[PDB]
Amino acid sequence: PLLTSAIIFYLAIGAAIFEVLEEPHWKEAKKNYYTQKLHLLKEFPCLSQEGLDKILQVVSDAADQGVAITGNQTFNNWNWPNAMIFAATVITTIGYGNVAPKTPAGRLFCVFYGLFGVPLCLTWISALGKFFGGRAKRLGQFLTRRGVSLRKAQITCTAIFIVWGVLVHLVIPPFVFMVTEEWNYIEGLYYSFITISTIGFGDFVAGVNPSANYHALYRYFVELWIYLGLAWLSLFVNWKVSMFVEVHKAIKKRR
Amino acid sequence: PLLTSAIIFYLAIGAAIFEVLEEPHWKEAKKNYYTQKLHLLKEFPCLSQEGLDKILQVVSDAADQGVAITGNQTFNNWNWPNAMIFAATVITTIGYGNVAPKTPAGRLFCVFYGLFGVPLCLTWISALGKFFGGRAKRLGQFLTRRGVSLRKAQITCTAIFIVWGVLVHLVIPPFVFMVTEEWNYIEGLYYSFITISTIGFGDFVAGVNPSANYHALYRYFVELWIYLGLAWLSLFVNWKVSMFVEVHKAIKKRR
Ligand SMILES: [K+]
Ligand SMILES: [K+]
Ligand SMILES: [K+]
Ligand SMILES: [K+]
Ligand SMILES: [K+]
Repeated sequence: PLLTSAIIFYLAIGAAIFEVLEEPHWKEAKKNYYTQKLHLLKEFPCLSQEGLDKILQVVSDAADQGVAITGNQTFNNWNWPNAMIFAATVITTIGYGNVAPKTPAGRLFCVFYGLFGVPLCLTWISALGKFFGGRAKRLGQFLTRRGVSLRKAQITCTAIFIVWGVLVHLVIPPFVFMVTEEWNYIEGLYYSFITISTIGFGDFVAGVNPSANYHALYRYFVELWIYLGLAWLSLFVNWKVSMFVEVHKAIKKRR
Repeated sequence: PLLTSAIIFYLAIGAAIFEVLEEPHWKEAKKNYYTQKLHLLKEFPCLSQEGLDKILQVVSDAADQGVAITGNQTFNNWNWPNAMIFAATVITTIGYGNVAPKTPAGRLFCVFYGLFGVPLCLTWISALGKFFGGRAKRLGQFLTRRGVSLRKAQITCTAIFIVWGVLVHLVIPPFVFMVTEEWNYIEGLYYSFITISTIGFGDFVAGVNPSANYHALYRYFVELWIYLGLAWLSLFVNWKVSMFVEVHKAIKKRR
């Protein structure tokens, strides 16, 4: 009852701030959509309203079948490269949703695929995490022996690790995405945080743009960066779990 | 090491089976799209190709800003009811993506909102899990004392727990969704699993349809069911960690 009574208000205030940060933009977007609707109607008096509804229905009929509304459909295709990373988005609980199964045969295969892969992959990432943590800790302790160990040395190593993670996964990438994707900084940072926390809305996906000249290995570099980010996330979350025991001990000292 | 090769083979075979399962349907979908695309121009020779491209462009502008392509647009609105459940999907790492921020001011608020809420919510769910597990094991041990305790009573109680979870979260819900949402069974089961594992593609959301006569509490009942499912998931994953620690020794019994 101590947590729910705070998270209820957390959701309330989140909604209260989102409703004012976003609603003006949504209203102006709807108004512009309807204005351009009527102005396309007046541009083609030859085209009737009840035909515009048919065109809209056709466009929405296959925008949820997989084919993109505009341009070519090479990046949302179902061939080997796209599928090998759709599998990854499935088994890392990210689930962007730009490509998803649309057949009763596949929709049922994806269930067992997730049920058998997600628990496996969440261990592989933890294994990578513990291995890299062992390497970092042995290097740090060797260099601390070459120096002097300190009661605050663990503070130094932990802070170095945390700042390494923050730099590599929230402050450096947005510039790479400014360069190769032509997003501004806020978009790149927002997308990086969304992807790292396995939220994955699916409005910003890296390496999928018909109007782009990506290098042949850009997508796989993105995927590898995502995997390393998830591994560091596992390491830091276990470290913070243990440091929470530490601080719940140290609090009684203050009493 | 040992896990990475298995993961790579898993990704390869998953990509193969997905490509063979989905590619025919995807190809026929886009072929039908292009067929009706030309059929529209056939219906309106008065309409031109470039007019069609401008219409498609205007429509593709909508799906980005958030305004829906067709029909009534109340369920994707940004008022209080939608905003509360959007904050929920943000702080449970589900992230459907049917509604998302589109302003640089909000896109940056969502980052700090997630960073401060997701670690909080992942504890509240663990708290609910541990509390319900305490209550359930308490009742089970009381009723086992009233009867007789057994060396395999853990098997009984744990299997009862697991079947309770599976039933209430993957086998019963699809019928409720058959009734109130008019999906078939495979869609409902797929959606239930993909929501329980915090994947959340965002093609099936329960409670958003302009052509619906939902009851005023349907959406919040769905959200509460989702939260209880996540709590049971926490309980079961902790149980799995414990039983796996157990079997890592129990294997030597077979040796
Ligand atoms: K997730
Ligand atoms: K997710
Ligand atoms: K999504
Ligand atoms: K998602
Ligand atoms: K989506």
